[PDB]
Amino acid sequence: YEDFVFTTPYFQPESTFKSVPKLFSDILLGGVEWVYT
Amino acid sequence: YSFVKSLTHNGFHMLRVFRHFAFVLPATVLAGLGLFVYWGDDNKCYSPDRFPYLKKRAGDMALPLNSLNQ
Ligand SMILES: CCCCCCCCCCCCCCCCCC(=O)OC[C@H](COP(=O)([O-])OCC(O)COP(=O)([O-])OC[C@@H](COC(=O)CCCCCCCCCCCCCCCCC)OC(=O)CCCCCCCCCCCCCCCCC)OC(=O)CCCCCCCCCCCCCCCCC
Ligand SMILES: CCCCCCCCCCCCCCCCCC(=O)OC[C@H](COP(=O)([O-])OCC[N+](C)(C)C)OC(=O)CCCCCCCCCCCCCCCCC
Repeated sequence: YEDFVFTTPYFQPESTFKSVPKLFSDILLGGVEWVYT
Repeated sequence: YSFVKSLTHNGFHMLRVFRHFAFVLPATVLAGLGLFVYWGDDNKCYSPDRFPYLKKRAGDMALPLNSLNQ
């Protein structure tokens, strides 16, 4: 670019329209441990 | 004094409003005969099917609670 070289592989513009359906995933702060007394 | 004998109101007991407590102390004392026969968890069940038996065989080591299943 402006007196600078940034080596990157060939960009694929088709990756923009990649169908990625969102999946359910819930985090439970406060859950089960490995062992109990 | 017998609970059964006081039911007819003909021996020594006409009105006994707590006659249904008469055999609680004797039944409790007779149950004390198994005080030492059934002491602790191992004497009241088949211990190898309980979790504490596994901890003993592992050298008194803590195990996950589902160790009996895996
Ligand atoms: C084949 C072999 C050879 C055969 C021939 C030879 C054998 C011949 C006979 C030999 C000797 C046998 C001894 C008995 C005959 C003696 C005759 C006599 O005159 O004696 C008088 C004798 C004289 O009195 P005593 O000498 O001054 O003192 C007597 C005792 O020291 C203590 O006296 P006590 O009066 O103070 O004791 C009272 C106690 C006596 O103990 C018991 O009898 C236990 C009773 C528990 C059962 C109560 C049932 C309640 C009603 C249920 C109705 C449906 C039943 C369905 C059942 C289905 C079962 C799954 O009963 C109670 O505690 C009553 C209160 C119970 C608490 C409240 C429960 C009721 C309210 C809750 C209701 C819930 C449901 C509500 C809704 C219902 C739906 C509408 O008194 C006796 O009764 C003696 C019996 C003592 C036990 C003897 C056991 C000897 C060992 C034998 C093996 C066991 C056999 C008995 C098993 C019974 C089943 C559990
Ligand atoms: C399949 C189950 C049902 C069977 C049939 C129904 C039987 C009754 C249910 C079973 C009850 C058993 C548990 C409780 C035991 C009694 C507890 C009690 O308090 O009793 C003290 C009583 C004492 O009564 P009491 O009158 O002497 O003194 C009590 C006085 N007060 C009330 C003031 C305290 O004795 C009894 O046994 C009474 C119950 C008798 C039930 C008998 C039913 C049948 C009657 C005889 C057959 C008659 C056929 C026709 C005859 C023709 C001429 C010969």
